Amino acid sequence: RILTHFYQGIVQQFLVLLTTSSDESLRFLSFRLDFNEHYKARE
Amino acid sequence: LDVLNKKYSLLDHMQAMRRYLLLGQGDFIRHLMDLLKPELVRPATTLYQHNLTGILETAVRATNAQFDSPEILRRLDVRLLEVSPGDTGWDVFSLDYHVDGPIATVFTRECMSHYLRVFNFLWRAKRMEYILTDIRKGHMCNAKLLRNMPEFSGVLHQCHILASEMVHFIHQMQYYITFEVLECSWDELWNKVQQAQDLDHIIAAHEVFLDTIISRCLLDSDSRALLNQLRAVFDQIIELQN
Amino acid sequence: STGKYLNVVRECGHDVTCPVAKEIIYTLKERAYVEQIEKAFNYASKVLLDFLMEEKELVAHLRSIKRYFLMDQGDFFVHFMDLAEEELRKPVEDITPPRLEALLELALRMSTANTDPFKDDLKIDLMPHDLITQLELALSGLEAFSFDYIVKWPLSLIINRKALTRYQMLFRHMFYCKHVERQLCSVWISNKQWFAGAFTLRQRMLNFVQNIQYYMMFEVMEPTWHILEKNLKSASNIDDVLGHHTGFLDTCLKDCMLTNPELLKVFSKLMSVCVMFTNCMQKFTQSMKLLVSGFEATINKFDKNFSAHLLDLLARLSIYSGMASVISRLDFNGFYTERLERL
Amino acid sequence: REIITLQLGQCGNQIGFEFWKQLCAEHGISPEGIVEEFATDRKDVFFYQADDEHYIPRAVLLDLEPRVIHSILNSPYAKLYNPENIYLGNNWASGFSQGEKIHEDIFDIIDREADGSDSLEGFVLCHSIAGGTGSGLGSYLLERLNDRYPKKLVQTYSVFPNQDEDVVVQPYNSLLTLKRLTQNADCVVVLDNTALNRIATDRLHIQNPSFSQINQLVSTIMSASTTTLRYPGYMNNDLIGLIASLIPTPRLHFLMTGYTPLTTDKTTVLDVMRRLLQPKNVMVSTNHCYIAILNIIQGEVDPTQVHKSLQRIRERKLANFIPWGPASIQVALSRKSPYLPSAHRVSGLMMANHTSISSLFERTCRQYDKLRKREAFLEQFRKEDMFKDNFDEMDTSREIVQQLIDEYHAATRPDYISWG
Amino acid sequence: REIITLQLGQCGNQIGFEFWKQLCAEHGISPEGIVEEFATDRKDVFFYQADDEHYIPRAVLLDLEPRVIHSILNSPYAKLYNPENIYLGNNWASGFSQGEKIHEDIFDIIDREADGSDSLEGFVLCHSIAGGTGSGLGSYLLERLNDRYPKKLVQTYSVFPNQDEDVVVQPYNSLLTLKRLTQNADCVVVLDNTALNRIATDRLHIQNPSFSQINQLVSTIMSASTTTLRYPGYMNNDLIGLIASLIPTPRLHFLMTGYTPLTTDKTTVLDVMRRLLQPKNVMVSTNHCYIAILNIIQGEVDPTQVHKSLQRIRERKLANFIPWGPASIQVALSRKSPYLPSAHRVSGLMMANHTSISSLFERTCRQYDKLRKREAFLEQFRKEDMFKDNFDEMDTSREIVQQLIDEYHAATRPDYISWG
Repeated sequence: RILTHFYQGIVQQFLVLLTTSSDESLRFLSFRLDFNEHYKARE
Repeated sequence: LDVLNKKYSLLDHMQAMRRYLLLGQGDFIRHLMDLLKPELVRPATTLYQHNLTGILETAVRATNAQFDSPEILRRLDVRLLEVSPGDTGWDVFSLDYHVDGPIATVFTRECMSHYLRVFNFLWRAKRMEYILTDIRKGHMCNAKLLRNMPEFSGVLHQCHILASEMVHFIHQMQYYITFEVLECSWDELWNKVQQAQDLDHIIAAHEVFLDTIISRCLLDSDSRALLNQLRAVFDQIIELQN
Repeated sequence: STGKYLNVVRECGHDVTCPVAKEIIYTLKERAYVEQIEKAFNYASKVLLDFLMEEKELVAHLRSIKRYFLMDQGDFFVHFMDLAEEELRKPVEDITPPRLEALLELALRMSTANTDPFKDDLKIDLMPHDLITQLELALSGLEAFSFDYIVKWPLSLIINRKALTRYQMLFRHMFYCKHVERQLCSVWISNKQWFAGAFTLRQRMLNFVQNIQYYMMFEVMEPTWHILEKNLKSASNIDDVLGHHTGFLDTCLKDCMLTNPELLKVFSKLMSVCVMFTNCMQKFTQSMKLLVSGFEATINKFDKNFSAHLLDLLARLSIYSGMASVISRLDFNGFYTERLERL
Repeated sequence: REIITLQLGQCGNQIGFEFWKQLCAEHGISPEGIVEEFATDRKDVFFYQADDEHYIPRAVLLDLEPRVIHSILNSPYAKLYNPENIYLGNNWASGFSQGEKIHEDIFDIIDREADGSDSLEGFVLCHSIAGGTGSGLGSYLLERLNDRYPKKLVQTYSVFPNQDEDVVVQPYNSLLTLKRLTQNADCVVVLDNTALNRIATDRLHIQNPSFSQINQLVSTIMSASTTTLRYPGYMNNDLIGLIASLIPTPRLHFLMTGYTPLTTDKTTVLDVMRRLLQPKNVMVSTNHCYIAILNIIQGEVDPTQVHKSLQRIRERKLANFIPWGPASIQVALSRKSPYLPSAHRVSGLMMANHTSISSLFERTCRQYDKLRKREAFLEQFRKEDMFKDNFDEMDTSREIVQQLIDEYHAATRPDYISWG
Repeated sequence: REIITLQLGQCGNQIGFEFWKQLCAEHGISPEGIVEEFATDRKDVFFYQADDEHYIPRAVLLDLEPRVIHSILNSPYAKLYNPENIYLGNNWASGFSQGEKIHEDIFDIIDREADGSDSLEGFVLCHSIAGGTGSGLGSYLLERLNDRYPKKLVQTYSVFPNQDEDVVVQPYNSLLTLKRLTQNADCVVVLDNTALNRIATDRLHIQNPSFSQINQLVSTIMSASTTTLRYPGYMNNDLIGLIASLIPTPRLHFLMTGYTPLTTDKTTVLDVMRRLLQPKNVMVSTNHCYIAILNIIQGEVDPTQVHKSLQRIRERKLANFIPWGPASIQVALSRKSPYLPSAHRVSGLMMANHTSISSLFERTCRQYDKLRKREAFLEQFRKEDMFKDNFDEMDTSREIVQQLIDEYHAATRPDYISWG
C-alpha cells in the first residue's frame, strides 16, 4: 500500500515539473502518458 | 567525396553508428544483452575485456549482424568503466567505436563521448525493461500455480497492476524514443548528408544531429532535475522484484 | 527604380545581366539616351514580375487570403466553430494557446481546405484592445480572435504589416456576425405557441443579420475581388501591382462598416441586445423544462431597443454617399420603411 | 455537420438512385467509388470516406414489395455502396403497421449508421406523398425519429400526387401523411406533378416516360440545394443556417423551389432573377405574398451587376411580398461546377415560403371533405379498421389542417404581428 | 528467443500453410527454401537455418482425418519443410481421447523440436475454436504443455465460430475449449467470422470461397504481428515484452486486433489512427472501455507528425478508455517491407484489451445456458459419456466463465483498484 501511494506520488511529481520545460520537445511526453484522464484529476 | 565514400566506406560507418550504438539494429543488441546478462549481473572487477570480446563474437555470429562487413564489426569492440567500490557490470560496460582511418576528421572524440552518453541512457532503459518483463514473467508462471491457495488472492491482485502501471510507463518511454529521437534527427541527417556536396556541411549536420538529440533526451544540463525524477522511477522497479 | 528592382531579385538568387550594353553620353539635341533608359527599365520590370508570379507566386497567396480572412472556404469554419466554441466560450486567461492551436490544425486537416500548402501558415492569435486600436482585455474567444500568417520575401514586397492587419480587422468584424447567427439558429432548434412574440423577435433579428451578411458578401467582397482580378492582369510593374493592391485594400476597408467617424456605436448596441436576447431566452427555456409575464416585459425592452437601434441605423446609413441595398431589400411593400415620422 | 440520407418507397428509391448517379457523374469518382486521378472537393457529408477513397454513401435502403429495388440491386453502381441494410400494401395503415412490426431492427440500422457518424446535422428522406408502400410507413418512421432525436433536423423532398381525378382513399392517406409532416417535421420542400408536367411538355415532347425526366430534374435540384455543402462555401454550410431564415413558424414550414432554365440542352443576373420570379419557372403550381425568399446562383457572374440588379428589382417592384414585417429576399453565390460541361453558364435556384401553396392544400381539403361527407371512400379495408375503429384520426387531421389553412390565410395579412 | 510454431486441425493447418506461403513470398527465398541472391533479414525465430540457407520452418504438423493435409503434402512448398512429424471425430471428447492415447510420441516430437532449439521464447498454435477434430485435441495438448513447461509462453490465434444458428453440441465444445484457454494459457488473440465476413463483403463481392480470403487476411495479420521479430527492430523483440503491457490479469488475457486498409488493392498518421479507432476496421465485432491499446505502424511515415497526432488524439477524445488507472495507448514503428510492391504505403496494426468481447462470450453463454436448461443437445454421444459420466465438467466450466464475465464487468468499473 505504501509502495502504491509512493508510485502515485512520484508520477504526479514528474508531471507537475513537466508542465514548464520546453515548447515542443519535452512537453509532448506529458501527452503520451495521459490518455486516461485521471492524471491531473487526482490534482 | 567519392574517394572518401568508397575507399574508407564513410557512409556505411554513419549507418552503423546509428545501428549499433544509437539502436537502429537490434536482434544483435537483444542477443548481446541476453547473452551478456550473467556476466554483467556479477561485479566487473572479476571480469576483463577478453571475456566480453568472445561472447560479443558469438552474439555477432548467430544474429543478423553476420551478413555485414567484417571491417565495421571489427572497428566496434568492447570497453569498460574504470573501477569503483560499488561495481556492477550494469554500471560498468561500454562499446567503443574507434577511428581506423581519416574518419577522425569527420568523427571527433567528444562526439564519441556524446555517443557513449546516450548509449549509457539507452542501456539503463532496456536494462530496466528486461527486469520489467521478468516481473511479468514471474506473474504468468506463479499465478497459475496459486489457484490452489485462495487466501493470497488480494495481494497478488494488487502487485499485478503496480507492475502494470510501470509496464505502461516503459511502454510509453520506449515508444517516445522510437518516434522522436531516431527518425526525426535521422531524416534530417539523411537528407543533409546525401544531398550535400561539401564535407563541412555533412560535418555540421552530424554535429547538430547529435546535439539536438542531447537536448531531446534528459541528458542536458538544464533538464537534469527532470532526469533526477526519472531515476526515482527505476528504484521502485528493482524494489518490486524483492 | 530600375536599379532598385535588380537588388530584390539579386537578394533571392541570380543577379541577372543586361541583354545588351551601350555607352551613354549627352549630346546636344539628341535624346537617344531616353529610349535606352526606358528599354533597360522595361526589361527590369519584365524580369522582376517574371520572377514574382511563378516562384513565390502571388495567385495562390491571394486565393489563401480570400480563403480565410475574406472567407472563401468555410467548411473549415463549420468544422472549427462547432468543435471549438465551448472552449472559446471561456473568458481570457482561462484558455491556453496549445489547446486552440491543436483545434486549428484539427479543423484544417479534417476539412476540404487541404488544397494548397499555404494553409499551414495559419495560427490563432488575439487582438488585446479590439476596436480602440482603430483610430478584449476581459474576453477572448468572443471579442478577441484572429488568424496568423507568415510571408516570404517576394510576397513581403506586395503584402506587409498593413495588409495583414487590415485582414485581421475585417476578419474580426466578420466574426461578430458568424457568432450571432449561430446563436440564433441554436435558439431556433430549441422550439422546433402561447408566448410567441419572442419567436417573431428571433426571426426579425436573424433575417436582419442575413440581410447584413449577404449585403456585405456581394457588395464589398466579390466586386473588389474581381476588379482586383482585372487590375492584376494588366499590371506593368510591381509598383502597378502595389497600386492595385492598395486601392483594393482601401476599397474593401472603406466599403464595410469598418470606416465610420464613430465606428457606428448603434451597431454595437444592436448586436449587444441580440446576444442578450439569445442568452435570456435559452436560460428561460431551460428553467422552464426543468413566468412568461415578466419575460414579456424583458422582450418588450429588447424589442424597443432593437427598433431604436434599427431606426438610428437606417437614418445613419441613408446619409452615406450604392448603399441602400440592405434597405432596398428590407422594406418591400414596406415595414421599417418609416416608423417615427419626423415633422 | 454530417447529413444522413434515408430512402424508402418506389419513387423515393428511384430519386435516390438518380441522386447518387448524379453525384457519381458530377464529382470525379468511379462507379465503384474509386477517386479519379484527373480531378478539390468535400464529399464527407453524404458519403463516408474510405482508405482507397471509396465514398460509400450514407444511404439506408428500405424496401417493401421490391421490383425496381431489384434493378437497383444489380447495377454498376452497386459497388459504390453496400452498407448491408436492405430489409423487406398500398395503404397508409398497411405501411404504418408493416413499419411498426420491424421498427426495432430498422432502428438498429439507424443507430448503426449513427455510430458510423462522429457528428450529425440532419436526416433527409426520399419519399413520395401517397405513394402506396411509402405512405404511412414514412409517417411512422418520421414519428420514430421525432420521438428519438430532438437534437437534429429533418429535411424532406416529396411530391404532391395529382393524377387528374380506382384509388379513392388517396386523399385520406395524403391527409394523414401531411398531418404528421406539419407536426413532426421541421422543414418541408414540396413539389407538384403538374408543374413538372408543364415544364417537361414545354422543354420536350415526351408524355409516357415522364417519371425518368422528373428524376433528372429532381437530381439537378438536389445537387443545386447541396452545392454550397459539397463544393466548399463559407456561409450556411450547415443546413440549419439555410433553414433558419425561411421559417419563422412551426406549422408554416413548407418551402417551394424554382430553377432558371426550363430547357438546359449571356444570361445576366437581371434576366435570371426575373425568370425566377415567374411561376412557370417554379416547379410548384386575394393576393398572395411571400414571407421570405432565398436565391442561390451558380455560374459565370460579374460581381458589380448584382447590386445594380437588386436596386432595379426594388425599383420595378416585380415581386409582391409583404407578410407584415421586414423579411426580404436573400441572394447567394456558389461555385460553377467543374468536371462537367458548363453550358447554360449562369443558373439560379430559388427557395421561398409563399402562402399560395395553401390553396393547393385547400384543393385536397375540398376533395377529402367531399369524400368525408359521403363516407364511402375508405372502401372498408381492414388495415384502417384495426388502426382506428372509430376513424377519429381523420377528424383530428381535419382540424389540424383547418388550423394550418387558417394560419396560412392569417399569415397573408399584415396583421400577423401577433400569432406568428 | 526462438519461437516454435504448432499446427493442428483443418482450419489451423490451412492458416499455417497460408502463413508459410506468405513468409515464402515475403522474404527472398525459393519454394524449396534456397536463399535468393537478389535480396538483410533474420529468419531464425520461425525457421531453422541450414548450410545452403534452407530456412526449414519450426512447424510441427499433426493431422486427423486428412483430406486437405494431403493437398498440403503434394505441393511445391513441400521441399521447404520435412521435419518428419506427420502423425495420424468432430467432438471435443473425441479429439481429447485421440490426443490422449498418442500423447507420448507427439511429446517425443515436441522434445525433439525442443532439442532442435538452443533457446526458446514461446509456442504458437494454429487452432480454430469448435473446429471438430481440432477441438478437444487442442485443449489436451494445451494441458500437456502447461503441465510440462511453466518457463515459456503460449500465444494463440483462433477464431470464434459463428455460422448463424445440425451440430448443437458446438457451444458445449467451445465452452470447454475456452475454459482451458482461460486457465491454461497466458495470452489469447481471438477473431470473429462475422467481422471478417463484413470486411470481405465490403472489400469484395465473394460469398462462397470466403475461407480463402480469410486465410489471406490472417496471413497479413500474422506477418504484421511478427514484423518487429522478422525485420530487425530494437524493442519488444521478445514476445513477452509485447504481451506484458496488455495483460495485467491472468483471466482477462484476450486481445483484439485491427488493421487499417479494408481493401489493400497520402494516408497520414492521423488518418490511420482514427481509422484504427473504428470497430469496422477491427476484425472482432453500459459503456465499454479499453484497459490498454497497442499500435504498430509500418510504412512511409514522417516522424514529426506523430507527436502532433497524439496531441490532437488527446484533444478530441476520440477514444473512450478508463479502466481505473494510468494504462494508455502504445504506438510503435516497424520497417516498411521491401521485396514486395509497397502500395497502400502506411499501414497500422492494433492490439488491445477491451471489455466488450465479454458480451460476445455472454452471447455464447446465453446459448449454452439455454441448451443446458433443456439438456437435449449433447445428443448422447459416447465420447462425452466416457469422459464424464456425470457431465459436471460443463458445470465447472460454467462457473469459471461466470467468474470470467464477472471479472470483465468489474474490470469495466473505475473501482477495479482492488481485485485486479
